[PDB]
Amino acid sequence: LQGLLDPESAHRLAVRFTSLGLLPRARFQDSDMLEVRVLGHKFRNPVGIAAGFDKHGEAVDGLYKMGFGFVEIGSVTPKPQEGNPRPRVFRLPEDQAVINRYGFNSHGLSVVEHRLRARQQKQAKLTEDGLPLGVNLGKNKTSVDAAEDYAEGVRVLGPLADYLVVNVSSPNTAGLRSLQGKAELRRLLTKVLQERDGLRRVHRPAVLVKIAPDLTSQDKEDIASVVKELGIDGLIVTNTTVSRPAGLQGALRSETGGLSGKPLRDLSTQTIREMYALTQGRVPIIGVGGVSSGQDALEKIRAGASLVQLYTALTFWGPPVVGKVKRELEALLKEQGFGGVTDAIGADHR
Ligand SMILES: Cc1cc2nc3c(=O)[nH]c(=O)nc-3n(C[C@H](O)[C@H](O)[C@H](O)COP(=O)(O)O)c2cc1C
Ligand SMILES: CCOC(=O)c1sc(Nc2ccc(C)c(Cl)c2)nc1-c1ccccc1
Ligand SMILES: O=C(O)c1cc(=O)[nH]c(=O)[nH]1
Repeated sequence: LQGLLDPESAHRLAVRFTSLGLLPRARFQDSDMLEVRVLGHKFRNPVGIAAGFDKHGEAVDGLYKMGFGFVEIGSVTPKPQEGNPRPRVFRLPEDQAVINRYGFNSHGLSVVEHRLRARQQKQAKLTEDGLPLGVNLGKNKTSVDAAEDYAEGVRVLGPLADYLVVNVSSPNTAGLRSLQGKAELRRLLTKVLQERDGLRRVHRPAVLVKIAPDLTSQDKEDIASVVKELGIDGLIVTNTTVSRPAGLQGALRSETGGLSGKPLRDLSTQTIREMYALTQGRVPIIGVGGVSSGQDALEKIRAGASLVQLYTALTFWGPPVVGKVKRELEALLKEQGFGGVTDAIGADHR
C-alpha cells in the first residue's frame, strides 16, 4: 500500500502475502492464442514476472497462481550480501515510475539452491505444463573475478533452472555494466557457456544475457556480434535506465539508481527493435520495461520480443494488471489479424 508503507516495506509485504498464497487465484484462463514455444520450452502465456520482485525464490508458486506464464527469480549472488543502505527504492507516482538502488541484496546461492530443491519436482511438473522458471545471476560487490561469480551461479542454480540469465546490466554495482563491452563480454560468456555445457542434459538450461537500455549503437552491435558468435540462447531487453528522460515530475526523480516503469517503456521497445534486427530475428528476446497493458506488451512483441515481463506496473496497479495485460493482449491480437502471439513476434520488421 503506497499510503501507509514505504516502498521497500510494501515490497516485503507483497512477497510475503504472495508466498503465503493469500491472494485469490486468477480467474482469467489462458487461451491457446497466448501459447509460445521458445528456449526449448512451452510457455502457456508470454507474460512473466521480471527479476527483482522475488530476488530469493520465496514466492515462485504464488506468482504462477497470480497468472504469470513464467517466473524469473534473482538476481542471486554467490555469497549472501545485504546491498545498499536504506532507503534504496523510491516511488514516482506522477510518472508511474520507480527508482531503485538495492545493489544485489541476496540470500546467496546456497540458500536459494536449498529453497528451489525443496520444490524441484513440483517445478518440473509446472515446466512440463508450460510454466517455466528462470534464474537471474548476479555478482558479489567485493568479488575479484566477475566471470567466476557467474560460473559458480551456473553450477549451483543452472541445474534447477529452465533458463539462466547473466545479468550484466544492473546500474547499482560498480563496474558491472562494463561487462557488456565486447572483449569482456566474450570472455565472460565463453566461460559461462562452458560451465553450462558441462551439466547433465536434463539439467541443462538455456542461457540469456540481460542488457541495459543505455547502450551506445556500438555496444549493441558488439553484443549482437558476440551473441551470434557464441550461440547465446537469448536476450533480456532491458534492465532499468540510469538516464532521466525530460518530463519526469516526481519529487524523487534525482535519486541515484535505476529508473523503471512507464518512462522506460519506449526506450526499452526501441532496444528490442534494434537487437531483433542486429540478430536477424534468430535470437529470442524477452521484452521488459514499462509494460502495464496489452498494447504495451504487443508493441514489444511486434518489435521482436517472443516473451515479455513486467515489474513496476505491479507497484501501482497490483495483481489485477496481470489478467488485464493478458486479456488486452488477446483482444488486440484478434483485432490486428494475428492467429496468436507467435505470428506477431517481429511483425513490425515485416
Ligand atoms: C525494485 C527493482 C529491483 C530490481 N532488481 C533486479 C535484479 O535484481 N536483477 C535484474 O536483472 N533486474 C532487476 N530489476 C529490473 C527489472 O527486472 C526490469 O528489468 C525493469 O524494472 C524494467 O521493467 P519494469 O518497467 O516493468 O519494472 C529490478 C527492478 C526493480 C524496480
Ligand atoms: C501500492 C501497492 O504497494 C506497493 O507499493 C507494491 S505492491 C506490489 N505487488 C503486490 C503483490 C501482492 C499484493 C497483494 C499487492 Cl497489493 C501488491 N509490489 C510493490 C512494490 C515492489 C517493489 C518496490 C516497491 C513496491
Ligand atoms: O539489485 C539491484 O539494485 C538491481 C539489479 C538490477 O539488475 N536492476 C536494478 O534495477 N536494480
